[PDB]
Amino acid sequence: KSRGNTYQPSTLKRKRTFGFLARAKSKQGSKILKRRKLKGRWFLSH
Amino acid sequence: SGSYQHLSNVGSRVMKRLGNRPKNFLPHSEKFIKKSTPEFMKSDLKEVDEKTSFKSEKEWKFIPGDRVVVMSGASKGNIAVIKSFDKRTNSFILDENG
Amino acid sequence: AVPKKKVSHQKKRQKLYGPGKKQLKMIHHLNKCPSCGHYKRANTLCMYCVGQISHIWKTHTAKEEIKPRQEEELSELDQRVLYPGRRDTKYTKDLKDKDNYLERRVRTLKKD
Amino acid sequence: TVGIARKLSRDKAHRDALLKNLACQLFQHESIVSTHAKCKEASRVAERIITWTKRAITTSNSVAQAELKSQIQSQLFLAGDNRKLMKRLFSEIAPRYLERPGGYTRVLRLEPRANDSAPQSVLELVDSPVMSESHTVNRGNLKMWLLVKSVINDDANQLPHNPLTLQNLHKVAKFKAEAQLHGEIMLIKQVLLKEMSLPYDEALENERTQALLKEVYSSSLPKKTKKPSSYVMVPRP
Amino acid sequence: LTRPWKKYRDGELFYGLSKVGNKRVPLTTKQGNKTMYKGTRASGIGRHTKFGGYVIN
Amino acid sequence: SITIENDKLLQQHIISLQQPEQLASQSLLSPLKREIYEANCKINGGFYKKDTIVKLPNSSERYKLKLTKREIEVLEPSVYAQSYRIKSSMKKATLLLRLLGGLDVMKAISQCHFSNKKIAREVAELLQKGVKDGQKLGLKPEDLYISQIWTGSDGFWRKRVEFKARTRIGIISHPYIHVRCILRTKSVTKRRLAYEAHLKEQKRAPWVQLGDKPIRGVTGGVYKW
Amino acid sequence: DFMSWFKRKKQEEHQ
RNA sequence: AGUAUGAAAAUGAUUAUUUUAUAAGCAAUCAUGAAUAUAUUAUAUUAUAUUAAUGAUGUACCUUUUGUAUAAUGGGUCAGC
RNA sequence: UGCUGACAUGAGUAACGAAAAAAAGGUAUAAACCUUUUCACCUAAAACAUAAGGUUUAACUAUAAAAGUACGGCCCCUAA
RNA sequence: AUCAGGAAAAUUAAUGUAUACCGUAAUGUAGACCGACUCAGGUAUGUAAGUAGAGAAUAUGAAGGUGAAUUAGAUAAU
RNA sequence: AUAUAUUUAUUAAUAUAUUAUCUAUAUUAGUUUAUAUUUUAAUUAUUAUCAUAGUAGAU
Ligand SMILES: [Mg+2]
Ligand SMILES: [Mg+2]
Ligand SMILES: [Mg+2]
Ligand SMILES: [Mg+2]
Ligand SMILES: [Mg+2]
Ligand SMILES: [Mg+2]
Ligand SMILES: [Mg+2]
Ligand SMILES: [Mg+2]
Ligand SMILES: [Mg+2]
Ligand SMILES: [Mg+2]
Ligand SMILES: [Mg+2]
Ligand SMILES: [Mg+2]
Ligand SMILES: [Mg+2]
Ligand SMILES: [Mg+2]
Ligand SMILES: [Mg+2]
Ligand SMILES: [Mg+2]
Ligand SMILES: [Mg+2]
Ligand SMILES: [Mg+2]
Ligand SMILES: [Mg+2]
Ligand SMILES: [Mg+2]
Ligand SMILES: [Mg+2]
Ligand SMILES: [Mg+2]
Ligand SMILES: [Mg+2]
Ligand SMILES: [Mg+2]
Ligand SMILES: [Mg+2]
Ligand SMILES: [Mg+2]
Ligand SMILES: [Mg+2]
Ligand SMILES: [Mg+2]
Ligand SMILES: [Mg+2]
Ligand SMILES: [Mg+2]
Ligand SMILES: [Mg+2]
Ligand SMILES: [Mg+2]
Ligand SMILES: [Mg+2]
Ligand SMILES: [Mg+2]
Ligand SMILES: [Mg+2]
Repeated sequence: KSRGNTYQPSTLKRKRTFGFLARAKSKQGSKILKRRKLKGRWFLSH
Repeated sequence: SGSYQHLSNVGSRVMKRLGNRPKNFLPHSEKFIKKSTPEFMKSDLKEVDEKTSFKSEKEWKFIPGDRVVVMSGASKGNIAVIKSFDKRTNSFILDENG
Repeated sequence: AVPKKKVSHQKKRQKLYGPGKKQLKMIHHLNKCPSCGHYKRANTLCMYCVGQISHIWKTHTAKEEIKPRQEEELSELDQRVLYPGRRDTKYTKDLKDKDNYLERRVRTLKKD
Repeated sequence: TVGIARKLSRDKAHRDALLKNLACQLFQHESIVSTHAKCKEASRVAERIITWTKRAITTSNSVAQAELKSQIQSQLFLAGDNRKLMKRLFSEIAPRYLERPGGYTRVLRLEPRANDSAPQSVLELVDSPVMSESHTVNRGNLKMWLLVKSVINDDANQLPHNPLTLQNLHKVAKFKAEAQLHGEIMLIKQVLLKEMSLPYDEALENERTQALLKEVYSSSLPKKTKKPSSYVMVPRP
Repeated sequence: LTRPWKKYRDGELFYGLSKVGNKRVPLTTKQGNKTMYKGTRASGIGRHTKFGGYVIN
Repeated sequence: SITIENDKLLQQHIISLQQPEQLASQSLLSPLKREIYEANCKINGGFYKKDTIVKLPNSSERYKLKLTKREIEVLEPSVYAQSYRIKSSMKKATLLLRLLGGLDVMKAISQCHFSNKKIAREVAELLQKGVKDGQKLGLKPEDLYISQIWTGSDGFWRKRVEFKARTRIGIISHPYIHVRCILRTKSVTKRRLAYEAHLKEQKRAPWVQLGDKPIRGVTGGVYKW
Repeated sequence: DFMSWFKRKKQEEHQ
């Protein structure tokens, strides 16, 4: 069938997988946040 | 103008960026502000910020209510009494003789 | 298909403005309205006069507006306490501003 | 299916309903405005209906009367504001044309609409009443209103009336009586003068209308003179 | 016609100014599944009950 | 009450922030040159001519003004009209501006009134404003005619993306233009042009059957006859 | 500013 | 993505001079009439500039090739890099 | 098939995306907005009441009202 | 019938209850979400008048909602 | 049943005109109908729309 609609929004999954805690509660996510801070990004995670 | 913005401090980062514009780009905003106000509203002096505004009497060499002579202008040689400060361009406003 | 070279200024201008069918025609068929000496189109009516007669019809056949008694005999304080004001959104503000997207017809010239 | 009537880019049902509605609205009101093609089609339909009702009144054959009445009903939407249209037709509209042989309507052209340049026109019934039970203007008779306005204009400018104005007056007067036409002209003059902000003198306008209608209804063959007719009608040698 | 003063397609949206934007802004009470509860620091008053109620301290 | 038009001081303020309402001959010439030019035109029938010793009133001195054709064109009465930001294209404006070529302003206004094109309303408004402008300048509207009329892009056209099918793309521009006009007088410009055309006609050489057509080609250094 | 001048002129007129 | 200025080109409309509705191809060079414009030594039988009367000659430019007008490659145009 | 910017040609060409609309009045302002009537279309929906989602887009700033018995969440309890 | 069918938090007495917080608009076979578009695509539930039928098929349509950023003519070849 | 006009010191029969043929209870929980009860709440002639032009015989 047709393609293009790969993003199916759901706040629960959005926050659980790309939220701030989802990254601050691990080694790798903490590194992502730290790298984004160093680059100076305004928005670290959803 | 219905905003409710006067009740909360939202978008602090953006507000600070707008309020702390770099000094070297100030003419960019000065141009739009000037060209977007009527003649009876605008003044021919550069708006100043806090770090250079005169905040003390010693900085304000003159205080409203004292006679002064005006020169280098259309009213050169006229004696007038400064009616008040400006607080926006660090200037004075005289009486009708000015 | 697809053009093979950019068409010259000459070719484009002669293709568009060359032929006489593509050219607007001087309107010769104008004459004088009998009800008013102004210009009008031949075998056509005059809009000023037609609209004037229609306006007369409107003023003489308009249905009386409906003003309910309970409302027309209601005090200003009660009107204020029952039917307070409200803020109009940008859409309704623009919609109410009507003289910026509606044009009235323009009177023609007096033919002498 | 080709050559009978305009299609108007509409299916059969939608076209027929459109024409029914246009005819019903023309009967309900007295003059309506719409695109030229729709005006022409609705004119055809309305004139056919008026002819059927005239026949229904005139015939003495009960079968024909009943069938004609049924057909008249068949071509109408008797609902809403037009629920008593059948009675209105048989009581008011049909009697107006008991002696006119066709041509119950007229289509007058108007400048195209600015939005899309679609030609516009006024579809109107001939010889509509100008006054109501209370002697106030009714809708319709736009042609009479324009004719009387032209007469006022000529009177104000102190110029003789035009041949076409007089011809149109003659056309209207053909199916009307002197006194009733006089009264209609007087009321129209009153309203038009009050609108145009010109003084209205009852005696002077009486005299002017009387002279105009005398010229209309009188007999006088000399219409000034024609050209010396550079061609002769000599017989064959 | 959505807006009677625009007869032709010019880029204006059904509503608003832009269809896109930042989505990493903090959440609030109006957004989330029925299970989402953020709160407004307005009630630390008492104890929830084992059944669902709430007893004020 | 008081209105803008009634307020006299306000109008003088407006005309101070712009230039005074007066014709080119009155605005661009020194007083003496103006007197010489006006007297020359009066003696010559309403327009300048190359060589005519002009006599100045209440004085015994005579002059002979000398001008370039640019000066001749610019000193004759004329009115300049500009439109506002019109939503259309140059290709659309030209269709009507080529009809309104050199017509009298009244005729052009009628044509715009009875045209089928959306641009006609704005063009007619501009022409009526120009007629009023000429009346203010001192010109009779029955004398004005459309010497020049043209259209130009007004700038800052807005571009937008068009999303075709199968990933394909396009760019849609929303063009705005402006229409400008220069109206002149049949009693000065056209008469002067007729005079010049008459002079050219009188200057035109006659056709001689056995004309002295020059023998083209170099001589060669020898007699060929 | 013009605001202050206008205000004090209103007050002066009232006085 | 500073400010001011901006007769920079590509591009559009209009006007002016000139040629053009029996004539056929890189649109140019030379030969040669004619119209127009300017010229404070045109004394003129003058000079210069603009312009498809007419005649002759003339197979875009780079790249890559033994070799290209080639119907082999690259280029819608201009400004900046 | 250099990069960016501006502007051209195709060209005022193709298109304007399943569709019923007509008068009178608001308004001598209207095909496109509002009202009334006529006509149609969806009707185990193009209706009603909701979940998720979303630039509040709504009948809006004077704005979406809960002790619970048809109130959900919150809270107790746990599955993956 | 076999295809053998979730986990987890215990009663009477005596006092006791001033009842916190958050959702609530509209859209939701869509112009208000996912599809670069006011995209004929994708998108979870319940009710879904009556007549007729075995039926939630098919015809109608009582209430409700709607009739659309394109219009008016013409209807050649195709 | 309303509105204009009377047959006595609201109103009866007419001239007509306008509007309507409803609602509400019972028959064990809900929806439909069916019949009772309540109410003025009707049975003949034409017409139209929708179903591929709804359908078949012509033209
Ligand atoms: Mg994507
Ligand atoms: Mg996951
Ligand atoms: Mg069509
Ligand atoms: Mg038929
Ligand atoms: Mg979206
Ligand atoms: Mg939500
Ligand atoms: Mg610019
Ligand atoms: Mg497409
Ligand atoms: Mg383009
Ligand atoms: Mg020739
Ligand atoms: Mg050729
Ligand atoms: Mg090779
Ligand atoms: Mg070769
Ligand atoms: Mg080739
Ligand atoms: Mg090549
Ligand atoms: Mg190429
Ligand atoms: Mg084409
Ligand atoms: Mg075509
Ligand atoms: Mg097309
Ligand atoms: Mg209207
Ligand atoms: Mg179905
Ligand atoms: Mg059903
Ligand atoms: Mg809904
Ligand atoms: Mg609750
Ligand atoms: Mg909701
Ligand atoms: Mg709700
Ligand atoms: Mg796609
Ligand atoms: Mg869709
Ligand atoms: Mg069905
Ligand atoms: Mg219905
Ligand atoms: Mg809906
Ligand atoms: Mg559409
Ligand atoms: Mg067709
Ligand atoms: Mg249907
Ligand atoms: Mg059908």
